[PDB]
Amino acid sequence: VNESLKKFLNTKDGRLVASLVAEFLQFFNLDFTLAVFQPETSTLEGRENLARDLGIIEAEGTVGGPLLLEVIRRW
Amino acid sequence: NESLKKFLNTKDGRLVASLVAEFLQFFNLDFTLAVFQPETSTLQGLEGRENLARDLGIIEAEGTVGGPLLLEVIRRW
Repeated sequence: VNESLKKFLNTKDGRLVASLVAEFLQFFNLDFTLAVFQPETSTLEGRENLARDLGIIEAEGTVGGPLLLEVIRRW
Repeated sequence: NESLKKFLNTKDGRLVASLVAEFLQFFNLDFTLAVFQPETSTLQGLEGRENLARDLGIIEAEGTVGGPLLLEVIRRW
Protein backbone atom coordinates (compact mmCIF):
# COMPACT_ATOMS: atom_id res chain seq x y z
CA VAL A 1 0.00 0.00 0.00
CA ASN A 2 1.06 3.54 -0.98
CA GLU A 3 0.88 5.87 2.08
CA SER A 4 1.14 9.20 0.21
CA LEU A 5 -1.61 7.89 -2.09
CA LYS A 6 -3.70 6.49 0.79
CA LYS A 7 -3.75 9.90 2.51
CA PHE A 8 -4.56 11.55 -0.84
CA LEU A 9 -7.46 9.20 -1.52
CA ASN A 10 -8.85 10.06 1.93
CA THR A 11 -9.26 13.74 0.91
CA LYS A 12 -12.32 15.14 -0.90
CA ASP A 13 -10.34 16.53 -3.83
CA GLY A 14 -8.07 13.46 -3.92
CA ARG A 15 -10.96 11.06 -4.39
CA LEU A 16 -12.32 13.27 -7.19
CA VAL A 17 -8.90 13.32 -8.92
CA ALA A 18 -8.48 9.53 -8.72
CA SER A 19 -12.07 9.00 -9.94
CA LEU A 20 -11.35 11.28 -12.93
CA VAL A 21 -8.18 9.30 -13.79
CA ALA A 22 -10.07 5.98 -13.60
CA GLU A 23 -12.93 7.40 -15.71
CA PHE A 24 -10.39 8.52 -18.34
CA LEU A 25 -8.94 5.00 -18.49
CA GLN A 26 -12.42 3.51 -18.80
CA PHE A 27 -13.44 5.97 -21.50
CA PHE A 28 -10.62 4.89 -23.82
CA ASN A 29 -10.93 1.18 -22.93
CA LEU A 30 -7.45 1.17 -21.45
CA ASP A 31 -8.25 -2.15 -19.87
CA PHE A 32 -4.74 -3.47 -19.33
CA THR A 33 -3.85 -0.19 -17.63
CA LEU A 34 -6.93 -0.55 -15.42
CA ALA A 35 -5.87 -4.11 -14.52
CA VAL A 36 -2.69 -2.72 -12.96
CA PHE A 37 -4.14 0.60 -11.74
CA GLN A 38 -6.69 -1.11 -9.49
CA PRO A 39 -4.19 -3.14 -7.42
CA GLU A 40 -1.37 -0.57 -7.54
CA THR A 41 -3.68 2.09 -6.04
CA SER A 42 -5.64 -0.23 -3.72
CA THR A 43 -8.87 1.11 -5.30
CA LEU A 44 -13.99 4.98 -7.15
CA GLU A 45 -16.87 7.22 -8.24
CA GLY A 46 -18.54 6.23 -11.54
CA ARG A 47 -19.27 8.72 -14.35
CA GLU A 48 -22.86 9.82 -13.47
CA ASN A 49 -21.98 10.55 -9.82
CA LEU A 50 -18.68 12.11 -10.84
CA ALA A 51 -20.28 14.50 -13.36
CA ARG A 52 -22.75 15.57 -10.65
CA ASP A 53 -19.90 16.12 -8.16
CA LEU A 54 -18.06 18.24 -10.72
CA GLY A 55 -21.08 20.32 -11.72
CA ILE A 56 -20.94 18.94 -15.26
CA ILE A 57 -24.31 18.60 -17.00
CA GLU A 58 -24.07 15.71 -19.46
CA ALA A 59 -25.14 16.62 -22.99
CA GLU A 60 -24.29 16.14 -26.67
CA GLY A 61 -21.10 18.18 -26.23
CA THR A 62 -19.74 16.16 -23.29
CA VAL A 63 -20.71 12.52 -23.95
CA GLY A 64 -18.04 12.07 -26.63
CA GLY A 65 -15.09 12.67 -24.32
CA PRO A 66 -13.82 11.75 -20.85
CA LEU A 67 -15.04 14.04 -18.05
CA LEU A 68 -11.50 15.43 -17.63
CA LEU A 69 -11.87 16.88 -21.13
CA GLU A 70 -14.79 19.06 -20.04
CA VAL A 71 -12.72 20.39 -17.12
CA ILE A 72 -9.74 21.22 -19.36
CA ARG A 73 -11.93 22.66 -22.13
CA ARG A 74 -13.45 25.12 -19.62
CA TRP A 75 -10.24 25.88 -17.67
CA ASN B 1 -7.56 2.85 -30.80
CA GLU B 2 -8.54 5.61 -33.24
CA SER B 3 -10.66 7.40 -30.63
CA LEU B 4 -7.59 7.94 -28.42
CA LYS B 5 -5.33 8.79 -31.36
CA LYS B 6 -7.72 11.54 -32.50
CA PHE B 7 -8.02 12.74 -28.89
CA LEU B 8 -4.23 12.96 -28.48
CA ASN B 9 -4.07 14.89 -31.75
CA THR B 10 -6.00 17.72 -30.07
CA LYS B 11 -4.34 20.29 -27.81
CA ASP B 12 -6.86 19.76 -24.99
CA GLY B 13 -6.71 15.98 -25.31
CA ARG B 14 -2.96 15.83 -25.15
CA LEU B 15 -3.11 18.07 -22.05
CA VAL B 16 -5.70 15.76 -20.40
CA ALA B 17 -3.62 12.65 -21.11
CA SER B 18 -0.40 14.34 -19.95
CA LEU B 19 -2.14 15.25 -16.66
CA VAL B 20 -3.17 11.61 -16.20
CA ALA B 21 0.42 10.42 -16.82
CA GLU B 22 1.70 13.05 -14.35
CA PHE B 23 -0.69 11.75 -11.71
CA LEU B 24 0.70 8.22 -12.22
CA GLN B 25 4.28 9.52 -12.00
CA PHE B 26 3.54 11.66 -8.93
CA PHE B 27 2.40 8.62 -6.92
CA ASN B 28 5.09 6.28 -8.29
CA LEU B 29 2.48 4.10 -10.00
CA ASP B 30 5.30 2.68 -12.06
CA PHE B 31 3.69 -0.59 -13.17
CA THR B 32 0.57 1.28 -14.22
CA LEU B 33 2.75 3.66 -16.26
CA ALA B 34 4.57 0.67 -17.80
CA VAL B 35 1.24 -0.51 -19.28
CA PHE B 36 -0.25 2.96 -19.89
CA GLN B 37 2.55 3.97 -22.24
CA PRO B 38 2.29 1.09 -24.73
CA GLU B 39 -1.52 0.97 -24.41
CA THR B 40 -1.80 4.66 -25.37
CA SER B 41 1.10 4.61 -27.85
CA THR B 42 2.96 7.18 -25.71
CA LEU B 43 6.23 5.26 -25.18
CA GLN B 44 8.18 8.52 -25.72
CA GLY B 45 6.25 10.10 -22.84
CA LEU B 46 3.75 12.92 -22.76
CA GLU B 47 4.51 16.51 -21.67
CA GLY B 48 6.17 17.00 -18.28
CA ARG B 49 4.63 18.44 -15.13
CA GLU B 50 6.20 21.92 -15.45
CA ASN B 51 5.33 22.15 -19.15
CA LEU B 52 1.73 21.40 -18.18
CA ALA B 53 1.75 23.91 -15.31
CA ARG B 54 3.03 26.59 -17.69
CA ASP B 55 0.24 25.71 -20.14
CA LEU B 56 -2.41 25.88 -17.40
CA GLY B 57 -1.03 29.11 -15.88
CA ILE B 58 -0.22 27.36 -12.60
CA ILE B 59 2.75 28.77 -10.64
CA GLU B 60 4.64 26.12 -8.61
CA ALA B 61 4.62 27.00 -4.93
CA GLU B 62 4.72 25.24 -1.57
CA GLY B 63 0.94 24.77 -2.00
CA THR B 64 1.17 22.94 -5.34
CA VAL B 65 4.44 20.97 -5.11
CA GLY B 66 3.00 18.50 -2.58
CA GLY B 67 0.31 17.13 -4.88
CA PRO B 68 -0.17 15.98 -8.47
CA LEU B 69 -1.02 18.81 -10.84
CA LEU B 70 -4.60 17.48 -11.24
CA LEU B 71 -5.11 18.22 -7.55
CA GLU B 72 -4.61 21.93 -8.28
CA VAL B 73 -6.81 21.74 -11.36
CA ILE B 74 -9.61 20.17 -9.34
CA ARG B 75 -9.24 22.60 -6.38
CA ARG B 76 -9.68 25.43 -8.90
CA TRP B 77 -12.57 23.83 -10.83
